[PDB]
Amino acid sequence: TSRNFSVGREGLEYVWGNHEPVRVWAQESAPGDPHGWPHEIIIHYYHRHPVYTVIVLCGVALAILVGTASSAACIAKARRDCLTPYALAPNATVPTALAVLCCI
Amino acid sequence: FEHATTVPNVPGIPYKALVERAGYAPLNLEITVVSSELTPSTNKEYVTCRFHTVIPSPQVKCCGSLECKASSKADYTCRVFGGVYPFMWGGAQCFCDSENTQLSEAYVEFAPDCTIDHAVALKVHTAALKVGLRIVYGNTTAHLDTFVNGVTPGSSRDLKVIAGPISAAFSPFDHKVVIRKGLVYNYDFPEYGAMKPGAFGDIQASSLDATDIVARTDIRLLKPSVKNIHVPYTQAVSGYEMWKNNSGRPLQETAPFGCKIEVEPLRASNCAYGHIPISIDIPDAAFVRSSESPTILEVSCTVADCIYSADFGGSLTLQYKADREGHCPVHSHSTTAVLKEATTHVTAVGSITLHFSTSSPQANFIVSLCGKKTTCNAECKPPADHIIGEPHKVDQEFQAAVSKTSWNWLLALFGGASSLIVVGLIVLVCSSMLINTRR
Repeated sequence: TSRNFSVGREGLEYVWGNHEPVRVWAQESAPGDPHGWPHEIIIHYYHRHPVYTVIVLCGVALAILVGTASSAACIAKARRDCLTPYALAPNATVPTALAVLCCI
Repeated sequence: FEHATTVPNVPGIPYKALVERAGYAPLNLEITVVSSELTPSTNKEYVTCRFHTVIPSPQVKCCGSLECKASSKADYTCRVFGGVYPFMWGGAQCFCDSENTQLSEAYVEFAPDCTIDHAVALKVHTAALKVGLRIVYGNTTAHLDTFVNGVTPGSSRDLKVIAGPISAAFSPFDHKVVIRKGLVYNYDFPEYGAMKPGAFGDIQASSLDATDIVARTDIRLLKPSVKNIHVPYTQAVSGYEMWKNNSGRPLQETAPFGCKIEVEPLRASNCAYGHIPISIDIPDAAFVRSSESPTILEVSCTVADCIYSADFGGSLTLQYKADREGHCPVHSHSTTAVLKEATTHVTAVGSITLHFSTSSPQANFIVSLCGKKTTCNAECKPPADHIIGEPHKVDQEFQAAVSKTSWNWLLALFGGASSLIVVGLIVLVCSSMLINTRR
């Protein structure tokens, strides 16, 4: 027959019949490349440590999301501040730099 | 000069350090935990084995009267039966066939084969850890057995060392243990005097030869039925045999941290857990002044194909120019890299190769040669082999186990959000200032 035994970094020890104990330790030989493209890096560090990897990826996602949201809110508030005085007044001879910057 | 460090309690893996005095050449200091012994203090509660149910020969007084007396035997049982009229070989052993009283008697003792086949019940206490250490400093090596408690010192003829306490206390033995032909079990045997039939410890004694044997086997005699002389009884099974059948695996195959349980005395050997804080009073004669050691005028490091594995994966080369021929001690100042060598011969000009084991994706660590440092920078690939037959000699860290490419990507992505928030705040502030100016 055949028996599968998971071996961690701390290691494993097995005795088969009357033979002496045999000890084996697991490597960090995950499939991927820490110094390659991002997909390889995430594959490597997810196979090594799935929970920690998922945590850092979700943290990065939250960071980019809140950064984009804050930037959007700030540009919208700047548009409000620099436009509402002119929208309440006639003949808004606006230098188009502000609008062209903050319309998109 | 006294040097204090915190070694990892892992047998067979050298731990290296470089003790640096104010005005003496740096000295190597390498420590190995050759063996350890986590031994508790045990007291014998009792011994037990299969009981031999000895049945004294019955007696008959068959028109008198007999009363059951009390004895001091183990599980002594006595009864008085009436009309029996026993036959032996002639068909009659009695006169006054009625009122025929007979005394049934039975008790238990230790079986003749119990001097080998027996179990001993012990209660353990706080375990004391003792380590055999090999310490080499400079050129001198010393072996010493020291108690890991923080007070008791180890001494080798000029060298004093004090170790302990262990960072995290641990003991594989529960409060109550049983030993049986060198096999130890963490079984909750009954306390002495509280025998129960059909379970372990049903028969107890202070020793194999002890005459104060006490037992409770639920032996009960029965009234004889057939005419011929005999004594019938029924008794529970041997609790020792039942425990043997349901003993389960011993602690030799169940102790965590992979450590060998040995007997006479009870102990656990070569048992890796925690860290040992060790301070060594290095003798003054060991050190030599820096004026005698060969200072290296310059040196440059280049790392060869490196690999972060348990064994000595990577290799590097120091190209050096010095002023004299000597015996420089080499060290790695990073906690995530350990060299193979400790002292290397050095010439006026040349190059020397050093092997090393690292647990980080990149070799970005400092190497010291006769004190002077060099920043070895390189990248290490993942190991090819999945399993090895050797323990990892370097612990894994968090900030050092992430590759510098991944660090750069994460830093850029986080700095994007940081840049976005700061530009938002500054544009808001400048808009506020401008509207204030033009209000």
